[PDB]
Amino acid sequence: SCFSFRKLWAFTGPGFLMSIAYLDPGNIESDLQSGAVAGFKLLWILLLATLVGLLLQRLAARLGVVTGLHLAEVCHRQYPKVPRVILWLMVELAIIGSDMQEVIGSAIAINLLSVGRIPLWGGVLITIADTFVFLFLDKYGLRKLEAFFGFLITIMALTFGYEYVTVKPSQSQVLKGMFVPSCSGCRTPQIEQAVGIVGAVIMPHNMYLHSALVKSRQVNRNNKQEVREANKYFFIESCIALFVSFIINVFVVSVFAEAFFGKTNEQVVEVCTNTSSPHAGLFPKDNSTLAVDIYKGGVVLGCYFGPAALYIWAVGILAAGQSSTMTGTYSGQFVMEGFLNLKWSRFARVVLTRSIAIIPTLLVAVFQDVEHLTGMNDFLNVLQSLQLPFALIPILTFTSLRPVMSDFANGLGWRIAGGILVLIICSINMYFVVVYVRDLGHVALYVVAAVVSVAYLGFVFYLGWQCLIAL
Amino acid sequence: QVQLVESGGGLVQAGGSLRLSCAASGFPVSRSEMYWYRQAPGKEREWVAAIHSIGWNTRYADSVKGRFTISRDNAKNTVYLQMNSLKPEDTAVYYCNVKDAGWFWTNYDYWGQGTQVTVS
Repeated sequence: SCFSFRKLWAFTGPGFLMSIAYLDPGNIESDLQSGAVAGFKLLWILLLATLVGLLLQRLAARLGVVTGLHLAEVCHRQYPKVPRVILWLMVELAIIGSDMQEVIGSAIAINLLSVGRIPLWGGVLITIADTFVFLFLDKYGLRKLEAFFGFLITIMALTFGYEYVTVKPSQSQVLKGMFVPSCSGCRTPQIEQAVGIVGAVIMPHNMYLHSALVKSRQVNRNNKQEVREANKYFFIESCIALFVSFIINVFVVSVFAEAFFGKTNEQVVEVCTNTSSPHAGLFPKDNSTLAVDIYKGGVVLGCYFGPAALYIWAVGILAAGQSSTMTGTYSGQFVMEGFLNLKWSRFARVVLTRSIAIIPTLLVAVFQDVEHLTGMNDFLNVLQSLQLPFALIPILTFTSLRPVMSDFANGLGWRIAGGILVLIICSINMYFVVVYVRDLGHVALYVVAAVVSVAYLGFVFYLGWQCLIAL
Repeated sequence: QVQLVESGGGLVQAGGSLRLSCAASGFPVSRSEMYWYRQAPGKEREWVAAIHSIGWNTRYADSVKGRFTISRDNAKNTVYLQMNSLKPEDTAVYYCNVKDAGWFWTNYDYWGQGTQVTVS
């Protein structure tokens, strides 16, 4: 049988969780930036990031189904103890990083929805109910959650689809932007945003989810007829799930690039006064450009297209916040299960991630204002960017060795493509790390920064060397 | 369909200041890169500066940095140069050019009508 909807339906379910794992509030903010910084021109990189991410997903599905152990478990059996644990903490930092920008995303959504009545720190404390929810599920132990993901995608698409219809962007521009890569006259900050988007799309821990989710399904490893079909249908399920997420992502970028591109602060202030929305003093009266964030972007969108659009945007962010949390605990539970072989319930994982995440976030909210609160999102975005490759070297390093993947190793073209990719990502990171070091130019603060940079480069180079032997 | 008209030509003494404008219509100039040129008498056309606007970045040529400033008003669909401390070597025919990639592998160049600027 070439293809059958019956086999698809019987082998679905990993795509549902994978889809929502690709729309964390970090990604929405990442797609938000291109809407007012680069417009439609920087849209093709989104497709390239998704396409590479999908190609990485198929490797996660291959590794997950070829051997019963997921990628975290097989990581425990390959690297030495010191590289294992240091990698273990490195990937963990992504989950705390992922949960950190989520609570900023959720808190901002509360503040916009509450017309400023509920304060910022109120939003930060309002996500503790998410932890309370996770405890309640653990007591009940439903353990299915597939309807939650399906509904969560449904509200996401409906909310952002309403945004796309209301904005009504020109289909010519988005088609010309997506299918024709063009990006000229850019400096280091522009490519810095470019690497930010590709890092934000390919989240490092999504490989662990797919490996574990594929492992859940039962399949005869020894017999070669079951694994090939299971691999094919899981790959096609990833393609559908990734296509839906990318369609939603292109919805947001096209929405924010149509009307919020090249608009000075005077014009948006003028329309805000005409609409008489109370949130009008945020934009200063000057000739300078417009800067967009979750708080500001929702405000101007509400000014331009009524409070209805703002509230729908706030709801959409909240759905993203819930999605990032659910994939956050799922990622954290599986990695700790595999790497150091520790069994912890989901309630333990969310409590650890949330309690660590809200400690700085509530403090900066009390001390600094909301503009700096979204300013911290820059720090998380770049930190996630330097640690983006840690999802690349491990996946092919492990899905390249003959003993571990049996005779289902990747073809020659896949190996050379990965080798080019890791070299490209290594060169980009070493290019950026020296620039970030030069930014400070201190005497001893540069020393500790240099020591950290030396350690991270040594880890990255060792993984790269391991990949080269593997390939 | 592409149209560009330059306004702000004339005679100015060395060390003066003046503001030049390219006004264009028929396309969304806000979304497209904007380049600027000057053709000195007896010399070839040369890259002066351009507002690519992918991040509202402004790039200047070597003999231009620190002396000329650029701005744009997409509301008026127009671009402005403010030139200060004009030196006698600045004498040239000034032209406004739009580089529409065409979403293909070849670009198309459209020039304005050309304004003459004189420096003593």
